[PDB]
Amino acid sequence: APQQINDIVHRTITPLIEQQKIPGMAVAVIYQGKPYYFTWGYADIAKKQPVTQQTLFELGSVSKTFTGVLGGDAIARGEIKLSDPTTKYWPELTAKQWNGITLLHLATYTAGGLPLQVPDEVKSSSDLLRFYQNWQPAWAPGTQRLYANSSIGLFGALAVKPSGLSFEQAMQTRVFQPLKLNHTWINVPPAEEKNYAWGYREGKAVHVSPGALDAEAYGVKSTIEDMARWVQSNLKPLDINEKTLQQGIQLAQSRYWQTGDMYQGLGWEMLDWPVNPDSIINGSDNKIALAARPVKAITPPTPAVRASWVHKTGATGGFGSYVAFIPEKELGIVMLANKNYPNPARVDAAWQILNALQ
Ligand SMILES: O=C(O)c1sccc1S(=O)(=O)NC1CC1
Ligand SMILES: O=C(O)c1sccc1S(=O)(=O)NC1CC1
Ligand SMILES: O=C(O)c1sccc1S(=O)(=O)NC1CC1
Ligand SMILES: O=C(O)c1sccc1S(=O)(=O)NC1CC1
Ligand SMILES: O=C(O)c1sccc1S(=O)(=O)NC1CC1
Repeated sequence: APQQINDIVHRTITPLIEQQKIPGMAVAVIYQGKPYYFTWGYADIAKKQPVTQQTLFELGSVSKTFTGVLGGDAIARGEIKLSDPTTKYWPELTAKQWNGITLLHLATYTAGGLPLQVPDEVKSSSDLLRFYQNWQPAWAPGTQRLYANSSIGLFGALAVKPSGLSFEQAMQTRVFQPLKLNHTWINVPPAEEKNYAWGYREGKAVHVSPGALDAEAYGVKSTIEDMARWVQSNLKPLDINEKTLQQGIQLAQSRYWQTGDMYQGLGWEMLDWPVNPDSIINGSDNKIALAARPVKAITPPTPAVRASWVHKTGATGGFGSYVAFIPEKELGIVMLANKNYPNPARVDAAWQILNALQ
C-alpha cells in the first residue's frame, strides 16, 4: 500500500483503539477511487477470531444511507414521490395531524417531532398503526429536525409499498445485488455466522435485538470490503449501470434542509468542503446530533454537490461505525468497530486521515 496511507491510518487508529478500548476494528480508505484495507483485533474475543476483511459488523444508523438510496431509487422508478402525503401509502393513517406530512418529512426527520425510537411495546402491525395514529406533533411539518428512527423507518417501509416487495427483498434486489454487495445483509444468514463479529458493551458480547422498523432504520450488517464499495458507489454514481440506482444515489445526496453548517440528504448528511473540522467533530456528538433544531427549507433542493463532506455515523448496543467521503477529491473512509465508542472520536480520526490525504 502507499506508505502515506499506511502511516496516516496506523498513526491515527492505533491510539484510538487503545484510548477507546475497542476490541476489533476494520478501516477502508478509498484514495483516487481505490480501496485500501486495515484490520486490528478481535471479532470474537472468547473464540480468538481476528477481524478480517470478511468480518460482518452491525452498521446501526449507517443503515439509513441504504434506506435513503433505496427510497431515491423508488423515486427514480416513478413508484413514489417525496411530495406524496404519507397517507397515500397508508390510508389507515386517518388522524388529522397527518395532513401535510409528506414522505419528504419522514425521510428527513422533519415531520414535526416523531420520536427517536419506536416504542419497544410495539410488537405488531396493529400496534404500529396505533402508535402513528396517536402520535401528536410538537411542531408544524417542515419546521424542525429531530433525528428519529420512527421517521426514516416509516419512510423506508412506505417507499417500497408500490413495488410489492418487502423492504428486505427490495434492498437486496435493487441496491445490494446491482452493486455486488454480496456480504451485506439485513438478516445475517447461517452461511455467514462464522464471520459475524460480536459487539461488546461493557465487555459483554451482544448483537442487535429485533425491533419494529429495525431493517429500515438500523438493521444492516456488512464487511469492510462491501462498505468500501458502497463508498465508491456514492462517490461516483455515474459509473453505476442501473439508471434508477444511479439516480437514487444522486437524490440521497441532494440538499433538502439546512441547520447550521449541515444539510440533510436522504440518510446521508452533508457539509460544504472544505469543512471546519470543529463543525463536523463537535456536531457529531449526540448532544448536538439528536437535538431539536429549526431548519431552513432548501426550495427546491440543491442537487448533490461535489465539493461536500458527506457522512453518517451509526451505532448499535455493541458496535460503532462511521463513513465519510468527499466526491471532489475521490476520497473516502469507512471505520467499523465492535464497540459503540463516542461519535466525536470517530469523526476526529476520520478527519485527521482524510485531511492528511487530501
Ligand atoms: O471495552 C471495554 O470496556 C471492556 S471491559 C472488559 C472487556 C472489554 S472489551 O473487550 O470490550 N474491550 C477491548 C479492549 C479489550
Ligand atoms: O438560515 C435560516 O433562515 C435558518 S431558519 C432555521 C435554521 C436556519 S440556519 O441554521 O440555516 N441559519 C442559522 C445559522 C444562522
Ligand atoms: O437531484 C435532485 O434533487 C433533482 S430533483 C429534480 C431533478 C433533480 S436532478 O435531475 O438534478 N438529479 C437527479 C434527480 C435526477
Ligand atoms: O445509530 C446511532 O447512532 C443512533 S443515534 C440515536 C439513535 C441511534 S440508534 O438507535 O440507531 N442506535 C443506538 C444504539 C446506539
Ligand atoms: O438492540 C440494539 O443494539 C439497538 S440498535 C437501535 C436500538 C436498539 S435497542 O433495541 O436497544 N433500543 C434502545 C436503544 C433504544
